[PDB]
Amino acid sequence: MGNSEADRQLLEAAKAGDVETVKKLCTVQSVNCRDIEGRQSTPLHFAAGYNRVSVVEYLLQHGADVHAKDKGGLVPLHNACSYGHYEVAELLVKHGAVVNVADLWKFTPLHEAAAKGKYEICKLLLQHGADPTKKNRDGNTPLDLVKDGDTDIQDLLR
Amino acid sequence: MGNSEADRQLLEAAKAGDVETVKKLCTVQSVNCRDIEGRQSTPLHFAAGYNRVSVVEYLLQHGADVHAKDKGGLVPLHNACSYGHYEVAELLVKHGAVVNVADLWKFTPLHEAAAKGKYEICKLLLQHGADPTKKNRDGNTPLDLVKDGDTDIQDLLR
Amino acid sequence: QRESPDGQSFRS
Amino acid sequence: QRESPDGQSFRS
Repeated sequence: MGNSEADRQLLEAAKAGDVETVKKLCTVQSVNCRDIEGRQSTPLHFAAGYNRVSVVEYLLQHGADVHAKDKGGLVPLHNACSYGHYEVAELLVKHGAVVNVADLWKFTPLHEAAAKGKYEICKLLLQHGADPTKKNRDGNTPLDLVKDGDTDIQDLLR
Repeated sequence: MGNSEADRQLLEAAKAGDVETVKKLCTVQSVNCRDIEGRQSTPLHFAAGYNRVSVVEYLLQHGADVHAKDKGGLVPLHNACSYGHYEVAELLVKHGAVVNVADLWKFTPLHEAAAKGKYEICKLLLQHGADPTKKNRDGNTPLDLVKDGDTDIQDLLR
Repeated sequence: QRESPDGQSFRS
Repeated sequence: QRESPDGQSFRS
């Protein structure tokens, strides 16, 4: 019905950035477990979204999957980019995260960063080959999602 | 929402043993995609359950996750054992599958093999260190799940 | 509710 | 619809 207590605790520890607890629960079997009671985030999704750098580094070095998709098709790079976590985004890319990956609605990490107003994240993605012309299912590019005030992000993607 | 056309085709090809199509569609990004329309099986779940050895081998060589769990907490080893697929089980074990893993109801691969009367599978899992005393959430061990007719499996476990 | 894994025992 | 990823912008 729910996650095992061990997996629930691992997921919570990833979210909380409690690296000592992560180290005590993380194994090859549990490292990519999924939060069945939420949107099926893995430990890496939680660590990436809540800017838990030490946890992200540990997870990446112990079998965490940069390609794992949650219930909505997001990979942990989407979480990092949506919430502006530059160092985390850098660690994921260094461990082979695919920049042009898309979720169930065909949003890429660049769509997330652009919509959320994260210039340096947008620039980081571009240098690693992020395609600013990719349309999501609506037909919108990352440029299309940029808020009007962000003329610098507009200029970059443009 | 459904899977992409590409992911649907990969999952179908895996189930079918269509290795040529798997070859065309299998990428680092898609190899562990999940069947969100069904029980969230990965390509490796499907290939393992339907005894598609050539596809199992290909997927394992291309980063398929032996620890990935479906909607009910099953790993591909569960699928192989439940359906009596000895070679697939051995391939999964050779590629790092953990024999003592349990699903959301704490059923292990050995519970499956025992219940399904798969004698050779039980022996293999034991030969590889499976724990015959593990109880599932009903309080049942694999031995408890052996049908009374199956006196040889009983004998094997105790 | 617990259901069967994807798969089948016999190829035929 | 499409919901936001797990996470938040600021640790505080």
